[PDB]
Amino acid sequence: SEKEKVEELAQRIREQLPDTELAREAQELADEARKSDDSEALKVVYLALRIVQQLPDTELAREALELAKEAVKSTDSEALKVVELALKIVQQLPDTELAKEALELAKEAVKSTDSEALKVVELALEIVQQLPDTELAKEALKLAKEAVKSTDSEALKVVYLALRIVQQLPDTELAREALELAKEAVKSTDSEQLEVVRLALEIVQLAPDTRLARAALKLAKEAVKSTDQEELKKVKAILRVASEVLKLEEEAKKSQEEVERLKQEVEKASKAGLGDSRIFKKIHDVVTKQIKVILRLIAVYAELVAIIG
Amino acid sequence: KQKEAIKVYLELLEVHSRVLKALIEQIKLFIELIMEPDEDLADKVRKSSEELKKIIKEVEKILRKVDDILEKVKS
Amino acid sequence: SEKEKVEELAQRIREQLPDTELAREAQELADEARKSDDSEALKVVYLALRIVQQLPDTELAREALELAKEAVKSTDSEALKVVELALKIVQQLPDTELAKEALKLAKEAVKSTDSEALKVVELALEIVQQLPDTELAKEALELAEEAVKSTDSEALKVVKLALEIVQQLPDTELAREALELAKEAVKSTDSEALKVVYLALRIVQQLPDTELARLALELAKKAVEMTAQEVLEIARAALKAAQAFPNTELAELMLRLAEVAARVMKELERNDEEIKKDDESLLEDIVELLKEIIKLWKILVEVSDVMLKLIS
Repeated sequence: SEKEKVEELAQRIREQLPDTELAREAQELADEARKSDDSEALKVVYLALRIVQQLPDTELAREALELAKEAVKSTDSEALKVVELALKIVQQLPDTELAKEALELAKEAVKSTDSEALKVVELALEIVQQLPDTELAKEALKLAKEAVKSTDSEALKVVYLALRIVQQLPDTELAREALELAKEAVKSTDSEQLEVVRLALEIVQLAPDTRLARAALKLAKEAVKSTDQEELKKVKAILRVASEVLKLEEEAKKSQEEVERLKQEVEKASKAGLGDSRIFKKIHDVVTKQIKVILRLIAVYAELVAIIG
Repeated sequence: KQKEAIKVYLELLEVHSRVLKALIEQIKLFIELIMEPDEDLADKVRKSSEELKKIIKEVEKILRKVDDILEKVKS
Repeated sequence: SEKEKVEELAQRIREQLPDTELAREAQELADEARKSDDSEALKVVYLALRIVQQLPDTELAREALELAKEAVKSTDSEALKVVELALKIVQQLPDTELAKEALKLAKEAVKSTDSEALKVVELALEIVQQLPDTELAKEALELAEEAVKSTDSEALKVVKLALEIVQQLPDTELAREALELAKEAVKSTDSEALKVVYLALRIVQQLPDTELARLALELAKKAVEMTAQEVLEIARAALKAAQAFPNTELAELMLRLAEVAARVMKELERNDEEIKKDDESLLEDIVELLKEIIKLWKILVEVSDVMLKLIS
């Protein structure tokens, strides 16, 4: 049925403005879509022809047609989804600068062979679509455009994490702080600052709306501002220790749940009589796990001690 | 007999869960103090240390109970 | 000059024992050394031929001739010095097990091209030469043998550091403990144990004649005794903390805390063994475990207080 929709839009466009460049391009794109059996490319071409019918004889429709052709050429499904989201943004927000910026970003994403830039640009487009007429959308689009230009993959991962943090908690101090930090990290040429920002954003995502998250954000900001290398390595170690502490906290909470369940089961087995050796074996297993967690905590304690000195 | 060891192990498990919580709080506060030096943060770290001391006292009570039981058994 | 000495010894050995395998080997070695213009190869061949002249028709002379040939094949100066020291040890302690084991270790070192193994073997030979007819020399020789046999890259460095500690403080409790610890670490198949032992020996060497060195030695020994990887991780973290912050009371408390945690794990293992099988013994082991648990938490409180004082 998608082929039927594409061909119907093609005939409607042919009847709308015949003997034009947009008409010929739309006809050729509809032919190349009819040749295809992939439904995602069919949706790409459908959105392209819908934008053409929406704005005839415009630059945005030409950009949409060219991007749709280049997406049909690509075999990657992520590029197809990115182009779909870009054309859908142009449709949902007509006559907006964000539409043109998103078209350019989608072109730059499709042209790149890297697989992470596709995810980053898709995240930026989802941010633009979910939050129209907001500063966060424009800032995320600009951040993704800057991330595409950088050669380092660490910058791509940092911008991915920043856009993820923005999407998870919109209209929060953490989101705007992460945006500003990612922008200032993309501006800096140093890769150690990218590593620090990545660790700080991971600390934020692991424990959102916590004191550790904002403290790590402030530390990462003041470290980006600083120019001391020893303090930079110290901050890296501190952030790594904080992330390890969050993981160990999750493990310890799991162990506490195990302890509660074991206490309940022990009381039940004492009431029923189902014997004591199996209870002791389960108690030994739980004790082993809990004390191993405690020893990992002590090791992290000593590592922090070594860091501060 | 064995039920006494069972109840002692249960008490130890509960005390160690409280230890886990207090230790996580202490490490978080220490990282916060390293990144930013504050007096009230030091005060709440002292509060965490007081909680840990109370935990130590509870462990000492468990130990004195087990010691009394052992002394009664050896008699 | 040196060629004259070598050729004269060769002709004298020819006159001493004709129609022997040793005579042919000595003449071939002398010819090959005469063709060579290197001074060190000439000195090694001179030592080998002098050993042959000192112990005619003995196994030590045959092994020395073979080792001299293999050293002539090698171009590494360190291997040449190793072979020279091995032959000088054979001359220094004739008819001793130390000399035979030293020849064997010198051959094993020559076989390997790695520089660290050659340095370790040279250090062991210098230990044997410095302390002849001593048990420390025998232990160091066996330790170097075990290190060369091991393929782990960390084992060679650990044994080199142990031998450096032995050379720095000979006939000391710390040197004996370091030898035993390195032996037990090479016996262990775990690499975490090797890293812990390296950290302990580095703490000993970097800060000798201190309580922290003895504490680190005890902790590393007890860690090698345990088969649990978690105890080894705790020991590694504590040793890194002590290395990063030396000459402090807090590092002493940290090593003590690690020792108490290792003892707590030992009591856990004892409780498991008693569970696998009396009520009284189980209660006694529980009492001991609670004692060590209280000590562990007390030391943690003290560490927290000291860190608060350091940060304030």
